Amino acid sequence: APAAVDWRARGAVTAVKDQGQCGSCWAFSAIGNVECQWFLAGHPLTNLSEQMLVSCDKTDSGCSGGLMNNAFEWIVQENNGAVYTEDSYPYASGEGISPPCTTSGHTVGATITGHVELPQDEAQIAAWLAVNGPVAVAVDASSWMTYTGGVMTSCVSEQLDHGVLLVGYNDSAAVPYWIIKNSWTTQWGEEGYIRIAKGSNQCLVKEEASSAVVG
Ligand SMILES: *[C@@H](C(=O)O)[C@H](O)C(=O)N[C@@H](CCc1ccccc1)C(=O)NCCC(C)C
Repeated sequence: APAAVDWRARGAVTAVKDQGQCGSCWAFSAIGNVECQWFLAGHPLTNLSEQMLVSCDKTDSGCSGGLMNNAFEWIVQENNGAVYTEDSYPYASGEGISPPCTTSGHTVGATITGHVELPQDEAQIAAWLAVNGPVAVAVDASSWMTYTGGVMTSCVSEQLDHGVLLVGYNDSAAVPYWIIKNSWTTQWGEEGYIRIAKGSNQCLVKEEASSAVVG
């Protein structure tokens, strides 16, 4: 609802995780979005498995990268809409390799039916996020190793290289900003989060926005 929305303050977001040495940002962005969308559909907030995607999603490339839209379609088209709990399939790719996929011995924590791709417009993305919840986005995170806190008012915006999760915004602050959940532990940034200015396509935030649809 227009002025400021923060889904972390509405019990809709899990704790910050760690991707380690694996190039699995795509899986953390897709699962973080599913966890939020599952809660907002009237279910308890449950931690879900990124490892399920890194090891079993063959339409993406494990620790060499992927795309959240291919991950969402693999869940629906190849895994019968199932997303396992993180406890039944823990992260095992922190050293930079993805072990072979195991198709059993896991528990279904959530299900989805599809996904939507959102417009390349920050005002339109804020409007959808305000009502339907957190959105998976891709950014140029090349300048993010120097982020120590506060609102980043200028960001290098040349090439998308990192998938993250948009969890809110604040249009009433001195400079309007986006609130983003990252997967580089709570020791990075603002306890694992980053605020970037909103309205000028900082870090190319409006280019690849999408979300799973559950129901
Ligand atoms: C992100 C990471 O920091 O771990 C990881 O390198 C990654 O998945 N990068 C992809 C490119 C950036 C991006 C992410 C999500 C959506 C759009 C762009 C990546 O290399 N994609 C590979 C595509 C597959 C099909 C080979």
